[PDB]
Amino acid sequence: GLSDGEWHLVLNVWGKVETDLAGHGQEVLIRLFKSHPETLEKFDKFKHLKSEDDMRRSEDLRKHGNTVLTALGGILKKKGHHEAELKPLAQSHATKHKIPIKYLEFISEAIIHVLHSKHPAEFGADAQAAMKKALELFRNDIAAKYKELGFHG
Ligand code: HEM
Repeated sequence: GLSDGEWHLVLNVWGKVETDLAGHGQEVLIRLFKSHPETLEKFDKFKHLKSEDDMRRSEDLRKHGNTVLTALGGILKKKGHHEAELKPLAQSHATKHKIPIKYLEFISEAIIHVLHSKHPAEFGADAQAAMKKALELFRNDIAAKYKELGFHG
């Protein structure tokens, strides 16, 4: 399974493709948003904006991009337990920016494709796989947390 090697690989590749903090975060955020405008909606953060250029290269956007980029770092690293202070994020989302269904799947997917494309020319099939699979893992964890000791019912 996934294992050490796999994990490392994914992690590194990610890290490499990512490298560009600001850009990285912003791009991801924008896509997600335009991808799943549901995102736009949830965002009370920014919404005066809602167009091509606006998302393309927006102040706030970029700002969030970094935070986004940065955070994931941990989750994947632990290369055993992205549970750094991942709980924190989880709680956060639970309360405000909930893990709205497919939302995360989308995020994950988009991020995946984005990266590979950006700083290839890995795509290394095996690599692509983990990457996506990795996001999957993350997602599963967060939700379990949420439902079972976050709110749930
Ligand atoms: C891997 C995915 C995500 C990571 C690691 C993440 C992380 C962060 C972080 C570290 C914060 C700073 C405050 C807090 O914590 O909450 C933030 C805030 C926030 N995120 Fe996320 N985020 C992700 C996904 C999402 C998604 C998918 C959305 C909505 C679909 C979302 C909506 C928010 C909102 C609304 C805030 C606060 C808005 C504001 O700041 O103003 N986030 N997120």
